Amino acid sequence: AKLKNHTSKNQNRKDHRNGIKKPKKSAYTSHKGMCPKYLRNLRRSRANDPRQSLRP
Amino acid sequence: VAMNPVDHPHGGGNHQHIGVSSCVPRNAVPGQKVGLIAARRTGCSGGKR
Amino acid sequence: MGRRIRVQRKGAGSVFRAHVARRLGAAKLRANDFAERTGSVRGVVKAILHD
Amino acid sequence: VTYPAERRTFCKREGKHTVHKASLYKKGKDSLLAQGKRRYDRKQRGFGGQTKPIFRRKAKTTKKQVIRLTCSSCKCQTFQVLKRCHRLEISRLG
RNA sequence: AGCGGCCGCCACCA
RNA sequence: AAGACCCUUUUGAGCUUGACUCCAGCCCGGGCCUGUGGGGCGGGGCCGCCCCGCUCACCCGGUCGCGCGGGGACCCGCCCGGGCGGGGAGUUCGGCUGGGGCGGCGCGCCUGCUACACCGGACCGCAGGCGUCCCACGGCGGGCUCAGCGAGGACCCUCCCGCGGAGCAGAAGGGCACAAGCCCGCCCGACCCGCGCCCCCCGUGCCGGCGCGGGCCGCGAAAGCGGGGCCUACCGAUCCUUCGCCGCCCCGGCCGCGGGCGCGGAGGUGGCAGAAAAGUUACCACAGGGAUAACUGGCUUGUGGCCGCCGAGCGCCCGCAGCGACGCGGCUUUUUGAUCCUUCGAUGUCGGCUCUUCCUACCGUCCGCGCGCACCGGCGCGGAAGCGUCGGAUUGUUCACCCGUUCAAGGGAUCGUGAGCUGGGUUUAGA
RNA sequence: CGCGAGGGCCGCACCCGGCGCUGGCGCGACGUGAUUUCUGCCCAGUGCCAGACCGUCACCGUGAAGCGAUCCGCCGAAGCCCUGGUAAACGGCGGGAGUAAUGACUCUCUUAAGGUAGCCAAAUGCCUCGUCGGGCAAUUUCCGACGGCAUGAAUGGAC
RNA sequence: GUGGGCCCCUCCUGGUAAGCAGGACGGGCGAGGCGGGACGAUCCGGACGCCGGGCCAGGGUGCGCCGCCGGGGCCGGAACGGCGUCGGCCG
RNA sequence: GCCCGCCGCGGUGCUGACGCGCAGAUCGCUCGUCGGAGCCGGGCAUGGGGGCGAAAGACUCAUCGAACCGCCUGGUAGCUGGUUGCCUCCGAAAUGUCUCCCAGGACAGCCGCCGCCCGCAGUUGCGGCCCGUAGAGCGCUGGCCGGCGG
RNA sequence: CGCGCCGCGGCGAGCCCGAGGGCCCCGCGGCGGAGCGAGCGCGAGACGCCCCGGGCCCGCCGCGCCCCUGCGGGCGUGC
Ligand SMILES: [K+]
Ligand SMILES: [K+]
Ligand SMILES: [K+]
Ligand SMILES: [K+]
Ligand SMILES: [K+]
Ligand SMILES: [K+]
Ligand SMILES: [K+]
Ligand SMILES: [K+]
Ligand SMILES: [K+]
Ligand SMILES: [K+]
Ligand SMILES: [K+]
Ligand SMILES: [K+]
Ligand SMILES: [K+]
Ligand SMILES: [K+]
Ligand SMILES: [K+]
Ligand SMILES: [K+]
Ligand SMILES: [K+]
Ligand SMILES: [K+]
Ligand SMILES: [K+]
Ligand SMILES: [K+]
Ligand SMILES: [K+]
Ligand SMILES: [K+]
Ligand SMILES: [K+]
Ligand SMILES: [K+]
Ligand SMILES: [K+]
Ligand SMILES: [K+]
Ligand SMILES: [K+]
Ligand SMILES: [K+]
Ligand SMILES: [K+]
Ligand SMILES: [K+]
Ligand SMILES: [K+]
Ligand SMILES: [K+]
Ligand SMILES: [K+]
Ligand SMILES: [K+]
Ligand SMILES: [K+]
Ligand SMILES: [K+]
Ligand SMILES: [K+]
Ligand SMILES: [K+]
Ligand SMILES: [K+]
Ligand SMILES: [K+]
Ligand SMILES: [K+]
Ligand SMILES: [K+]
Ligand SMILES: [K+]
Ligand SMILES: [K+]
Ligand SMILES: [K+]
Ligand SMILES: [K+]
Ligand SMILES: [K+]
Ligand SMILES: [K+]
Ligand SMILES: [K+]
Ligand SMILES: [K+]
Ligand SMILES: [K+]
Ligand SMILES: [K+]
Ligand SMILES: [K+]
Ligand SMILES: [K+]
Ligand SMILES: [K+]
Ligand SMILES: [K+]
Ligand SMILES: [K+]
Ligand SMILES: [K+]
Ligand SMILES: [K+]
Ligand SMILES: [K+]
Ligand SMILES: [K+]
Ligand SMILES: [K+]
Ligand SMILES: [K+]
Ligand SMILES: [K+]
Ligand SMILES: [K+]
Ligand SMILES: [K+]
Ligand SMILES: [K+]
Ligand SMILES: [K+]
Ligand SMILES: [K+]
Ligand SMILES: [K+]
Ligand SMILES: [K+]
Ligand SMILES: [K+]
Ligand SMILES: [K+]
Ligand SMILES: [K+]
Ligand SMILES: [Mg+2]
Ligand SMILES: [Mg+2]
Ligand SMILES: [Mg+2]
Ligand SMILES: [Mg+2]
Ligand SMILES: [Mg+2]
Ligand SMILES: [Mg+2]
Ligand SMILES: [Mg+2]
Ligand SMILES: [Mg+2]
Ligand SMILES: [Mg+2]
Ligand SMILES: [Mg+2]
Ligand SMILES: [Mg+2]
Ligand SMILES: [Mg+2]
Ligand SMILES: [Mg+2]
Ligand SMILES: [Mg+2]
Ligand SMILES: [Mg+2]
Ligand SMILES: [Mg+2]
Ligand SMILES: [Mg+2]
Ligand SMILES: [Mg+2]
Ligand SMILES: [Mg+2]
Ligand SMILES: [Mg+2]
Ligand SMILES: [Mg+2]
Ligand SMILES: [Mg+2]
Ligand SMILES: [Mg+2]
Ligand SMILES: [Mg+2]
Ligand SMILES: [Mg+2]
Ligand SMILES: [Mg+2]
Ligand SMILES: [Mg+2]
Ligand SMILES: [Mg+2]
Repeated sequence: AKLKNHTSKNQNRKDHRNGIKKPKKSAYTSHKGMCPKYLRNLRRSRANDPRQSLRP
Repeated sequence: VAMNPVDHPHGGGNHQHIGVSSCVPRNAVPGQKVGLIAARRTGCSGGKR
Repeated sequence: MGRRIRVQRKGAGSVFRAHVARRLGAAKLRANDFAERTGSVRGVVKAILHD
Repeated sequence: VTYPAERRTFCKREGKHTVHKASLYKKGKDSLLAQGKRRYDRKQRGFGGQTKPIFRRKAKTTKKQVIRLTCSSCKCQTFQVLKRCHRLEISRLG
């Protein structure tokens, strides 16, 4: 009629069993959420740099 | 009232009793038209003519 | 929700038909015809019977 | 509960703030030629009773009133939804 | 929501 | 004998009705069937009703068609429309839960505590709150300082000190002084277009919040600030309906109506990730369940029952012959609860009768001591379980209550004992 | 209680049937249950019924508009609504305070009406093994009395 | 596949309490052979292929039943009582 | 529709016998009724949501709170039972969220296998920020015994 | 029988015993090759061993500026 409600008894062991993972190396440098005005200026400067540009 | 409810609309109950009024209307369907059919009045009182 | 009640079963007939065996017949006046329609006709009482 | 008779706010048709007059929005009457109504009628033809559900278990004692704001200069309509409330009236000053 | 004058009668796909 | 009691299953059935959704049947109206004439009323400038002759349709009688009738353009029948309609049909009748039900609502949210100083952490745990209220009780700028204590003033005014002891809509916690409070002035950022993040979290949705790019504005000398009301709660998918921008389509063409589509709001699901839904069964069921009650047993001992410690008092005097308040410490499982471990493909479920054995917390008898023990008769204690503890009236009774006698303790053994009985009670189907 | 045959109640898919070889001293539907003595109050609720067309309430029909589909008006049968009747229809039938140990008397709140005549710890009384009398040596049983958890008048009361 | 868990040690909540009910880090049984705790799923050691030798953990060493001697002392349960015996502290 | 009482028709008590029966309802003794709403035989009629019922939900061929026969039908079951050779290598969960969910599922976690590619840690030390529990205490919010001095 | 993923065989900007017709011979669709947009419709080169990320191009939604055949073309900016 009544069963158990809650435990976290085995959960820290399950959490450790494969090691604690780390997020990908490129999420630290994702542009997402940065200022768009800064991102615009970045694109202009590289686009007009003759050593950095990739225009054909 | 001496019957079971399957046999008659007056049947059943822990005391023998009809349960609702036994004046039924004129346009009741067959199976319903038991008791006193379309009675102008009821009871036993004197003084008619 | 029920069965058919007693008044509903009487219309079909069967065991609820009239007991007519050994009845004398249907009781009627004499049929109106020319002679009664224009005059009078005579009869004689032959029997008085229980039906 | 009390709403100004008149308000100055943005208009899209002109692209700048103008003066608008308030009124109360109300749902219009149902057409007989809307497609869902046509489908409902065709499904309800014949024997078999009710073919769609009928909502019973009702809880809210309040709807969200919406104000129509009609632009004075050009007659562009805009709507403002208000928080739930029990009584509402618009002021009367034009 | 619909007629009439708190009331009648009527109506009902999120 | 795959419990029939009890519970669960999105398994039934009989019965009921103000459950939900309907069907026969009956009542009512127009139309067709359906002729041939005469009249009255009203309206609009031909139309709608109403009435009453005739016989020839249609219908009813009598007669062996033996020397005859009655109704009548109405009734029936048919089509469509409205009402009555458990007589009948199909189906439904939430969940959590120290068994279910009555009750309650941690079923969607919020504060403090439980919670053991990152985060997280249960209960029908504790103390409570939410479904609202405000064009100002909102935005901005300026000025001001609150609650009060003390001291003064004819029968509210003034000074002085004043860390907030006031106020800031409503629970609680947090926050705030040339302010976030109060007063004055002007206002409507309680706007438009397009993105991202936080909380909850499966890193899905929903409420709520935060950070931006671009329009258009408000207040301010200006720097600034502003997408409501200081912060933590105050709310809602698909399909359908309704409304508003700018357009696109209707597929052989074009035009006008109309219909549809892309974007956004509103109408609501509180059982709040959102079926459209009333009872009864003592006539009964099906699949299962010891995941779960009713009876033995087990743990516990509040309640019941029994035993100690202390010594205010009682006892003519005299705390302890006999007693012993206010307190405190234990034992037992012969009461009743609390719980749900074993048993639902079944452990026969009250008492009495019959018969046997056991315990001692000893009522009479035995052996010792004590007395408020002269005798008699009573009372208190230690050892002691051999023998004894009975006959009847009323009650199914265990119990109790009375009468009588050689004067009459208390218990256990599956609440000993139904292939030993009996069947009074309880405990199916009749009434 | 209903019905005078062009009817009523019932059967029945349709055509056609039963009561009926019948006619109110009849046929059909219900309740109570020999005799004797009786059968009180309530039409507010629910049910049934008849008398008027106020509101509401169909299709058909008809007016105005329109390119048309269609939109809007008018018209208005039965039913409900309104006005009454009916309890041997279903059913229902009282509180507080005093006042000569009681309470004939009174004041008051209140209902549609406030349980009459009767009967009773009853096969109906919880408390309850009620109180008193009879009977017994002794009686939770029995009989006679007294007066209501929740007695009572064709739910038929009492004998 | 699983989404009925349970127990121990420490830390807690309701309850007179419970082999009662509800939570927390770590470990165990579940799904862990062997020896020991007389006897027990979980305690004390130790966690496992088939054998021969050696060393020994936990517990123990009168006989059942594998294994011992030496030395120094003494001789289930509450409040409350004891001039039983051996040892102390304060006067 | 009187009384005693035989055959007949019925079925009270013994809660008798039997209860692996003589028997899927029988036997013994006792008992109700016996001129009548009495008992018996044949023919005929009424058919399943129907009949028939002096009414017990009774009876309708050992079947009745809805007969029997064949088919739809190997009806559906989140529920109970069972599910057949060997060795080797690995090896769990009994938890979170949603669900007419609570004896069932979906997503996540935990595990197996198949791969593909080129520093790390369930630890200590050193350095920097964070927490409000045990203890302590009465300044804050509350509670609480008393004694001096004016 | 249908859906997903993995392995292996043949051929590869291609691929393929439909049905049918003369274990052999001939044999259409279809799928792939371009996407995005409700739809009118418009329509991809710029980089790279491989993988991941950056940049830029195409469509849908919005907006500067110039023009030819014009609510049409070109060139740009933004999520
Ligand atoms: K009845
Ligand atoms: K029924
Ligand atoms: K029937
Ligand atoms: K029937
Ligand atoms: K019927
Ligand atoms: K019948
Ligand atoms: K539409
Ligand atoms: K229908
Ligand atoms: K079973
Ligand atoms: K069962
Ligand atoms: K059962
Ligand atoms: K149960
Ligand atoms: K059951
Ligand atoms: K089932
Ligand atoms: K069911
Ligand atoms: K049944
Ligand atoms: K049923
Ligand atoms: K049944
Ligand atoms: K009905
Ligand atoms: K049902
Ligand atoms: K997650
Ligand atoms: K929120
Ligand atoms: K912005
Ligand atoms: K919606
Ligand atoms: K849907
Ligand atoms: K919409
Ligand atoms: K079963
Ligand atoms: K179960
Ligand atoms: K179990
Ligand atoms: K168990
Ligand atoms: K105990
Ligand atoms: K149990
Ligand atoms: K038990
Ligand atoms: K059982
Ligand atoms: K047994
Ligand atoms: K057993
Ligand atoms: K003795
Ligand atoms: K009557
Ligand atoms: K009679
Ligand atoms: K007399
Ligand atoms: K009488
Ligand atoms: K009345
Ligand atoms: K009346
Ligand atoms: K009435
Ligand atoms: K009386
Ligand atoms: K008596
Ligand atoms: K009465
Ligand atoms: K308790
Ligand atoms: K293991
Ligand atoms: K293990
Ligand atoms: K000592
Ligand atoms: K005889
Ligand atoms: K009998
Ligand atoms: K015998
Ligand atoms: K027999
Ligand atoms: K006789
Ligand atoms: K018949
Ligand atoms: K038959
Ligand atoms: K049947
Ligand atoms: K059948
Ligand atoms: K068959
Ligand atoms: K068949
Ligand atoms: K079947
Ligand atoms: K099932
Ligand atoms: K099942
Ligand atoms: K089986
Ligand atoms: K839910
Ligand atoms: K359900
Ligand atoms: K679940
Ligand atoms: K289930
Ligand atoms: K699964
Ligand atoms: K303090
Ligand atoms: K092929
Ligand atoms: K588009
Ligand atoms: Mg991991
Ligand atoms: Mg009966
Ligand atoms: Mg009935
Ligand atoms: Mg404008
Ligand atoms: Mg069974
Ligand atoms: Mg379920
Ligand atoms: Mg059912
Ligand atoms: Mg439940
Ligand atoms: Mg804010
Ligand atoms: Mg009974
Ligand atoms: Mg159990
Ligand atoms: Mg005790
Ligand atoms: Mg259990
Ligand atoms: Mg047995
Ligand atoms: Mg036995
Ligand atoms: Mg027996
Ligand atoms: Mg009677
Ligand atoms: Mg009575
Ligand atoms: Mg336990
Ligand atoms: Mg052993
Ligand atoms: Mg030895
Ligand atoms: Mg006789
Ligand atoms: Mg006789
Ligand atoms: Mg099968
Ligand atoms: Mg089957
Ligand atoms: Mg391994
Ligand atoms: Mg679990
Ligand atoms: Mg739901």
